[PDB]
Amino acid sequence: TELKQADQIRTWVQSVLDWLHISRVADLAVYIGEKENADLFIVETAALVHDLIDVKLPDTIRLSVSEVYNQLVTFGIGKEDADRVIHIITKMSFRDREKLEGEPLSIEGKVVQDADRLDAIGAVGIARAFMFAGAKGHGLYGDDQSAYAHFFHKLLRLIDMMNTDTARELAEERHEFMLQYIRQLEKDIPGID
Amino acid sequence: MTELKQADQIRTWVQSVLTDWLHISRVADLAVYIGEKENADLFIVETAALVHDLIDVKLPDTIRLSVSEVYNQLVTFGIGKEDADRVIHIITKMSPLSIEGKVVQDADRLDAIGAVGIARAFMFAGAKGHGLYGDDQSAYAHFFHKLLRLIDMMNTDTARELAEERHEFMLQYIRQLEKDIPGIDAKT
Ligand code: NI
Ligand code: NI
Repeated sequence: TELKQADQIRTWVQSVLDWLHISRVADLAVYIGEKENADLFIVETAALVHDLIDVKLPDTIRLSVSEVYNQLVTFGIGKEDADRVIHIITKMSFRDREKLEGEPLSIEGKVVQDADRLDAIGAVGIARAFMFAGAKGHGLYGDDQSAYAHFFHKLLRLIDMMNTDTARELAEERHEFMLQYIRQLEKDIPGID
Repeated sequence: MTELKQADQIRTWVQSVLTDWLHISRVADLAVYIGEKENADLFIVETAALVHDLIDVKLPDTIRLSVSEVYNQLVTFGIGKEDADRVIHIITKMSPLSIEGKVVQDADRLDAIGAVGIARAFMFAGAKGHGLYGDDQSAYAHFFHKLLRLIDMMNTDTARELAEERHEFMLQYIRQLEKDIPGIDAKT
């Protein structure tokens, strides 16, 4: 029954969307949730739908909290599960959540937040940061909105904001690679700093 | 030196026209470096390096210049007609090739590989609505179709030696992505 529901939710979210990012985060959250003894169905479902309500979305695609909730109930998902998924997605998406350092999140929420931050670092994070700059018309370097300045202002600090022990061990290799990339960039572009 | 003043004059004009500049500035410095090693005419190398994008179809119509427009400005700035002709001949061929043009092309290709080349490919993908991976238009495909071939297309020995270390770092980056995104190669 749970393999059917997860498939229904995966289809529904794919048709709406970006998908590649969310699919990747869903898979990484289930891996961490396994090592962290989290409820795995909760972890996967919330990872698949947490972006659906995000404010950084146009009004044409952005669903409300009630709309997502009712869709889960219509898919057949139980009351305890629905509520817990809603708790995760609301606690991740209020303004300046970062002030509370993922402390109000349950173990399931923590795991979903960690996968999200892991997707923003290493080789994949480097890629996403530069795509974003290209999409928003920002520069490579030499500027406070540039992708280069985003490394020092945000991306290199993320390793110290992980919630779970497994996420912290997974971050070490990714963070190390960013430094090697920055190093290579600094000799590819003499005077970048 | 008259060469120094003339080059400064060109730099200020190009930077003024493009309001990207940062890319063209790197490529000019790298071209001068390669040219010095290869015994090419450095003034021609630097000047061709600075103006060749101005006529490239990439640039928007609100900024892009014709060949004669580039020619007229060079002559107005005091560059001789013999030098102006050589530069024009280089930048039209690029858009076979002389020693000076081979050096400039090599510098262009080098800015497309290594760390800076990884950055530039992903920026372009975001700009045109392309994905990270998944189809023939994505940044990942662009590595395998184009950017990893560039080291076989270097004209000079100097550039080739410089390409070695950049190409290898790029291969380490692909390796890192394959590790962090299991199944990246077959993903739709
Ligand atoms: Ni996200
Ligand atoms: Ni160029």
